[PDB]
Amino acid sequence: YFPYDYIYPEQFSYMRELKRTLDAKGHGVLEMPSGTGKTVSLLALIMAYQRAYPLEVTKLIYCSRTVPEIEKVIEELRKLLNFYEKQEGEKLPFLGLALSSRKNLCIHPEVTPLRFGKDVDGKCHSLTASYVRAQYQHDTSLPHCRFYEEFDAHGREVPLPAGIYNLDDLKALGRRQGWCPYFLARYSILHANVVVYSYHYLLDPKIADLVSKELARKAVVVFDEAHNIDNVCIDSMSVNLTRRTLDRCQGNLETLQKTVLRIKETDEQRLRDEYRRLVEGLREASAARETDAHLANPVLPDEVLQEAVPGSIRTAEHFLGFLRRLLEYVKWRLRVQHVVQESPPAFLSGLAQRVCIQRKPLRFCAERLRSLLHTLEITDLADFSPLTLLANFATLVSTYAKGFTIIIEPFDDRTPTIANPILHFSCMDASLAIKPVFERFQSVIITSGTLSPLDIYPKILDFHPVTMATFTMTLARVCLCPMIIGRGNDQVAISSKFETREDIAVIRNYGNLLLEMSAVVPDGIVAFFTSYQYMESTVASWYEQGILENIQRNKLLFIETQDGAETSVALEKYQEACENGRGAILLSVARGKVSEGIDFVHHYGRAVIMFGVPYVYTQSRILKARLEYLRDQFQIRENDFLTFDAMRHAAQCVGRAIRGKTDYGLMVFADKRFARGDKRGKLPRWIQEHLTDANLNLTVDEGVQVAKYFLRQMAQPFHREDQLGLSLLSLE
Amino acid sequence: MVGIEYILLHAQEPILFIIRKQQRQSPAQVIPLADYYIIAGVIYQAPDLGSVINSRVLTAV
Amino acid sequence: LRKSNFRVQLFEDPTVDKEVEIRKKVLKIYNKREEDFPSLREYNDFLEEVEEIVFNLTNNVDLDNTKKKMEIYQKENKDVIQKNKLKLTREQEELEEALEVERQENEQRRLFIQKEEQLQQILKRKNKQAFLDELESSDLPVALLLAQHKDRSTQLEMQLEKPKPVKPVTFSTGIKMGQHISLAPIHKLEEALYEYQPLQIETYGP
Amino acid sequence: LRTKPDPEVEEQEKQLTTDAARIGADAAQKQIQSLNKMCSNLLEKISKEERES
Ligand code: SF4
Repeated sequence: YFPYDYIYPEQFSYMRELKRTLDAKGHGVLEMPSGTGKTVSLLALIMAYQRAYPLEVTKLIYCSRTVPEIEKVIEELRKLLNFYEKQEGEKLPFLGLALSSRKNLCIHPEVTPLRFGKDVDGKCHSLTASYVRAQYQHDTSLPHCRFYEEFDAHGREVPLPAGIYNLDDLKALGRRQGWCPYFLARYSILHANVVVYSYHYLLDPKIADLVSKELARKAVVVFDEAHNIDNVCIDSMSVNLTRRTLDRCQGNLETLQKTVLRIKETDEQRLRDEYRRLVEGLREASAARETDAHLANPVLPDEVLQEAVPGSIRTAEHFLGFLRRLLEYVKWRLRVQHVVQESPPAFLSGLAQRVCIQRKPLRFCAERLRSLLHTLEITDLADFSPLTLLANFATLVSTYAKGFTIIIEPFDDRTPTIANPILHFSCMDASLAIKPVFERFQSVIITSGTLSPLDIYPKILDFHPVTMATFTMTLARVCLCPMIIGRGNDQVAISSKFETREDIAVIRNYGNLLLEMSAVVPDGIVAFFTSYQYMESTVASWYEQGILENIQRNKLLFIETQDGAETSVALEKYQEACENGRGAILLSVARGKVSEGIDFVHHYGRAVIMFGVPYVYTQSRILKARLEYLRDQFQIRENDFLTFDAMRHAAQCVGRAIRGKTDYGLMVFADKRFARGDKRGKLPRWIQEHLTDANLNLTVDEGVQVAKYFLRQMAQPFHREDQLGLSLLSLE
Repeated sequence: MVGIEYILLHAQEPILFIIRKQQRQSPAQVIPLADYYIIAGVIYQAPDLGSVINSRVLTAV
Repeated sequence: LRKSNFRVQLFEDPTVDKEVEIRKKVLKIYNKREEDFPSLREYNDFLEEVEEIVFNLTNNVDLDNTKKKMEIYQKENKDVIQKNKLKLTREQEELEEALEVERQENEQRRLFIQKEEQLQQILKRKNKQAFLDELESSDLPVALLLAQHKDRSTQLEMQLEKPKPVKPVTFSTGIKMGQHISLAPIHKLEEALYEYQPLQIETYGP
Repeated sequence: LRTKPDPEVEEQEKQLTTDAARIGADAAQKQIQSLNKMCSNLLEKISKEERES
């Protein structure tokens, strides 16, 4: 049951956390210090619950947010697999399925090395179940999808795989025995005992990626770092719509008509046999691997699509419905570009004036979009991809709009002119994204190492039996140095009151507080800016005015790019440029997606400097409806979460460098807003012993010697740090 | 006990005292039936805006 | 052009003549068809009948008098028109009330915000001025601290209170009893004349 | 605020009630239907005769 050595008295602090949340079917919220193996804590009891079957049943789904750390989950549990294996004697059967679908896909050297995921998987599925489903037999057009054919033969066969694999395993096994990740995974979902994949993949309302069978008997799912659920769920149902998309769609309108015109009865009587079968008994014909290729369920919590074949009986008639839609939709676009308008169910009502038959052909469209292409089975998917966007949209507008939100954003965001207007359909109820989750599941446990206010689980608007505060001791001398700055000499203004471009007199001493941090602190630092143009504003005075003149002389600097390609470059450098004779401080952005998937080690990356209040500051009026609805839920929330949204991202970013429990961390706080907000947002285990013991308005020049005093002592021989042997009560 | 409850609606101290007839389905649920107004200690029933007009047009024509 | 037939529409592609003609004719005639078959739809075949003739006109087939002379001759045109009269009176009553409750509530909400602003401000402005006149020329029995602590502790629990006082919506009981407006009923019970029958006669005899 | 009319119209109403007491039910329905059909037929004949120009 892997105590395996001194475990820094925590597994016992989490032992009863399982036994309360699982034996009593507790939903459950865990605080966890960033300095704790996210699974060595959790899975060691979870895999212990896998062996300890209660009445009978113990499922496992797990998810996280980044596919390298997904494999890092897998990585040491293989020894945990091996650990008790020798100890309990023999070895029982196991499976953990890393199912990163859209990522690793085809071994074939022609399909494979085209860069993006979705379009190339469209080439794959167009080849498999659109070319070799339409043109079944053949020699050259059939090509060579041997791995899918191997799966079809293996469907009759019953193998038994080994343990949990990776995305590089099925790749090398593609030339050996594996029949490719997509289907070997379908056969392994049949008897899966543990699934790990992305937090995103489950939470796709666009294509409803139903992972298991809907079996809520004991559906046992585990959650780590589940911080920005809104930024998942609302963005999971967020619908962007380009004018350039529509005109391309306008161009393949009559393009598809030419396919209709050239086909007289060949694909048309193919429809006629089965469109009659659509009327007689309803059954999907694209339910092979095309169910996950097409919009599985845009609006999942519905009863059924009972009266399919909506007010539309023919195909060009159905095509005219989109002519009735799109051409009206640009009429619902182009005039509307003068005023931002937030009217979600009023739009569909005014649409009902314009659309002749509504609310059934709005909801029964995206399949009849697809199915009238399914009798074709011709059009390449990336060509058809901006169209599937559209029949997704009014389908979403058809069903869930009165609780949800329509926003129209034509004006200046990377367009200085009006050259690309856009609108968006957001949802608002991440609850209603996670209510079907909860109804499909048993009672499933969030763990977030950043979540200090427990009051934000009712921002998820849900119920909780178990929600406490995890308190761990530190006989490791001192876990960390949290250091709120508040300079008095250079007069702290670190919140953007006079904003990131309103004055540079604020900015005259962020270099000073950094270079001295650079001068003292060795061994690589990853700091967090607010945004890319903020970052662009950050270094804007830094070149022309004299700033780097000692900064490059002390360590070096790793610019992270708006483009993720060049952003991954310095990364290749930073893991190297620290581990050689160079400190090489990396420079980065909190809210940007450079802040996940890393888990910095004492090897490289052991200090973080705050820069400003880490709040949104960018997207207009996505607030107000989201604001007023929680004001329709709890009514004093303007002040409230608009603190915590910064805070939930802060230690999400900031509290990352410390792992194990001796790994160090210098998480200083250059901030103007600290009085309650930083204190509310910091962990109750972390405000208590460490944050502002007697160090609040710590001018950097004074705070210089703090880290000096910190490290020099803390780099002395560590004879023993909270050594546990046998069980001696202690009772916390 | 919710039901037929004649209740005073508006009152002028010397003479005017209007009474309303309500039929309650439940507490906080009121259905107005009719209005009887007392002028100078003389009780009349409030005429409907429309029965009065019908009779009036009939006599004139 | 018959009588200078021109029709302005503000969009990127109004050039689709087939589509503009389709929209006008289909909306007028086929909304009466929606109040003929989809009104009492058997299943999907009733809106499928409408769609058959919708397509049968958009192609400039000129088989329309064949259907115009059987258009309303089998059923009642007044029964058609009255449902058009029903739905239009329904929807205009429906849309205006939807427009009003979104006009009333948020304006009532922001005024409730506005008065709570006015609540917290002058409270703070006055209770510290009362505290000022209370801090001086006062008895303060035990020490100069007493009721000036007493007042320094009573005024924080007040912040919560008086929310109801800020908004009173004029008057709806004395001023005028015509503020009811939002009326409702639809009550049922169906329970009467129970156990009137008196025949419980039992026997094992003549 | 009065509604009750004068004795003249009230007397006319009592005469109307005696008239209601005569022909009634089946007879009344037959009379109404006959009057409507005959009036419609007369109006139709008049309109057709006018249609000449
Ligand atoms: S099925 Fe397996 S092999 Fe065939 S395309 Fe998709 S990956 Fe490439």
